[PDB]
Amino acid sequence: SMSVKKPKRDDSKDLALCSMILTEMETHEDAWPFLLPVNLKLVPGYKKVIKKPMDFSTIREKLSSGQYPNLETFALDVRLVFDNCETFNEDDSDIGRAGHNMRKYFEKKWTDTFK
Repeated sequence: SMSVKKPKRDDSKDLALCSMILTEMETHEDAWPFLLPVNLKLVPGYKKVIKKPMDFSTIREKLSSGQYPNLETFALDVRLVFDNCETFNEDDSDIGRAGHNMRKYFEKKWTDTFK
C-alpha cells in the first residue's frame, strides 16, 4: 500500500529473456502455422470468429517497439496465439497438434526462465 512495498524483483533482463524465448519459438519446426498473421481475406470464418488475432511476427514487432509493459502482458499474447489455434482447429489436425506442442514448449521455457 502507500509507502509499503514488497522487495524489488529484478526485472532488468526481462526484455532480453522474452526475446530469447520468442527466438526459440520462432525457430521450432512446428512454428509454421504461427509465424505470420492469418490472412483474413483468404480464410473463411477467421475474421468473425477470432476476436483478437495474434501471431509470432506481431508479438516480435510489439516486443521490439516497447508495447509490452511487463513480462505478463508478453505471456498473455503468446497464450492468445495458442488459444486462438484451439478455437479454430481440431485437436486431430496438423495445425491443432502444432499448437499443443508449441504451448507445451513455451510453458516449460517460461517456468524454467522466470519461476
